[PDB]
Amino acid sequence: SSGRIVQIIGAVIDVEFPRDAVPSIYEALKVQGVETTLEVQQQLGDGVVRSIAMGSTEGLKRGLNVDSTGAAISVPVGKATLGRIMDVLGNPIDEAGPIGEEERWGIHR
Amino acid sequence: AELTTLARPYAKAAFEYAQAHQQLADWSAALGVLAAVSQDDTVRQLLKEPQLTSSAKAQSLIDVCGDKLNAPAQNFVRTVAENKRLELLPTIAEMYEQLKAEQEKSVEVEVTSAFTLSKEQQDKLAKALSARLSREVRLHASEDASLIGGVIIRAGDLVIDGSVRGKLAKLAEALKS
Amino acid sequence: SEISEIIKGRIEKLDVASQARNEGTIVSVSDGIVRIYGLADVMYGEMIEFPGGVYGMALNLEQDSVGA
Repeated sequence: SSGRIVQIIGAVIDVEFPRDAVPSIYEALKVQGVETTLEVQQQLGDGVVRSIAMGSTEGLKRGLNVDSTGAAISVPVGKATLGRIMDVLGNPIDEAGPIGEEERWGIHR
Repeated sequence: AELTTLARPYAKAAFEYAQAHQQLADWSAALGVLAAVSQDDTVRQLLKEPQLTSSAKAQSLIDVCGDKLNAPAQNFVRTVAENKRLELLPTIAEMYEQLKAEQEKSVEVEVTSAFTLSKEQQDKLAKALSARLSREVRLHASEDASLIGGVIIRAGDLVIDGSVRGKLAKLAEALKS
Repeated sequence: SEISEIIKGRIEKLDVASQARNEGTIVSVSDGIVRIYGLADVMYGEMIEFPGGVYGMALNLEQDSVGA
């Protein structure tokens, strides 16, 4: 189930979720209608989680809906990554199109 | 912070609404019942559980009070619960009565005496206090064998001591010097 | 008092869940610190057992919660 943004101070964003659907530590969340990803850093209690944005906060507002992805930030791995330029989330930042990935791995281990 | 510093906005908001709608009596009963109910040992425990949401704490407290809360008083309990201040209810009721007492021009007075004082003497004391306080005084007489005679009056921070115990202390302080 | 028999009668129907003195519930999790509600009988320096075989130690016995 989805949560809602309740507070924004600098790069740190607080999101409130139903008490039976609170996301795990380091889980990746996606803001609806905006190209921004959040990584959960702490569970504050009362269904609230504190997170850091993986994109610019200029387009964010309080009350925006947030979706839990069920896993940590996952990036493409193996032979397909050679000769390519990528961002923190594993997206190609060169103009050579989508990466021919066959497997994805979580960044926390 | 002092509980009084946190309950002042809520007590003031409830008093202004109750005064503007002529509901001063109704809110004294609503706040009084919420204060009493919020302090019972099973409700005191339910209002501290980590799994209940603010809305469930408010709804539970509203269902227990039932008919002793009008629609405005229910909106007030939901506001106090959403702001996470349900522990202030006893202090909110206490501060609401202070605003109501000063609006009605009345004062509550505590009295302690060596022996039981008769109705004629209570009215004689009340008359004088009402004249200096320029308010309708309401005495609360009580017994204290510690005094050897006289009475001790207290109205807020004002304390008038006419007991012989106080006179014996003044005599001591004047001779010990 | 203000607690009428009706009010007293309604309070007895509340689903107030009893907490054993040796049990608690995790309230918040951050940077290796776990804050717990309950655990009324826990001693300073005692081991706490969590789900999945994880263990912690009680270091802050505060008035409203245990910091482990």
